[PDB]
Amino acid sequence: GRLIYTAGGYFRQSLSYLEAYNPSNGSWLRLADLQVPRSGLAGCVVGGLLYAVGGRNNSPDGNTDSSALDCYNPMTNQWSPCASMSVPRNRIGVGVIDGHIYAVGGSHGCIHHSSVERYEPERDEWHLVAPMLTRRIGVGVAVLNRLLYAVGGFDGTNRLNSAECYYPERNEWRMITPMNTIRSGAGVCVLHNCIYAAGGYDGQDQLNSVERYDVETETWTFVAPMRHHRSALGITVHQGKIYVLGGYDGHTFLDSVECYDPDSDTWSEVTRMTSGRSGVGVAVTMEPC
Ligand SMILES: Cn1nnc2cc([C@@H](CC(=O)O)c3ccc(Cl)cc3)ccc21
Repeated sequence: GRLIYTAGGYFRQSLSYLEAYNPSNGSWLRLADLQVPRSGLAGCVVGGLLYAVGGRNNSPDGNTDSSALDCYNPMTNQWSPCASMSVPRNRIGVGVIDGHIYAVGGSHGCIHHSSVERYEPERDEWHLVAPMLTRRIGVGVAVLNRLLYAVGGFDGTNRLNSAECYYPERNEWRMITPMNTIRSGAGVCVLHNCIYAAGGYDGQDQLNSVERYDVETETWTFVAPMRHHRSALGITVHQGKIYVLGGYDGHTFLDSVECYDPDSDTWSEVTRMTSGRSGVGVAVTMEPC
């Protein structure tokens, strides 16, 4: 589109912020709040609607996992409720294929989901598809060549370097080559022919390392590390550059936004969020009004 939207997140408690960054002028706009605070959600866009999916409201009144799908229209600057998912999914991953949204894994209390469901905007309806081979929360999800990939995460016991691929016409998951790094709460996105996995948590450390999967070669390769170690980051692609937003470095809920240039293999500090936060949902679409 034209703007990087960041929704929700966590600082001290789950957040309701919706803010949009303009790479062209470096500015931030605060837009309409989410109706319910949530961290550990995912964002995506389909047909110029921004969607906020799953997560959890960590608050002093209690902690509630979210099965919610909420619809944001930039023309109106209004959030509307859309169909809820079959199940709450905190620390969810999301992918869009052919205008359908795939909601992947995430947790509900001590339940770590391997289940996967698909949203159809024309019908405002969720349907379960084949489950992943592994339970994954803090799962990175990306789409390339109309195939969905679930990358790393946490299965309830172990943080994962494993990854798998969903073939829609076969309704089937298959393992792919595992990453060289255990990552839970990495940022996962696609750029050209490669699935990137940036940062994450291995159970001891928040990571600055970045690696990429070439679907043709089936191998993962390290690229330049980010400037900041970060888990529970938001990630998006805007005009052939990767943007990473916030996260947690073991000390600070980061406001730092970094930008990856694949030609020069370099990360650069691009802006700061209006406040530090982790577990945000990020997506790109056109300006509001
Ligand atoms: C203390 N700490 N630092 N980074 C962390 C990441 C997670 C993961 C989940 C896990 O692997 O247990 C995580 C948290 C939030 C999000 Cl949005 C994704 C993944 C949990 C605790 C962490």
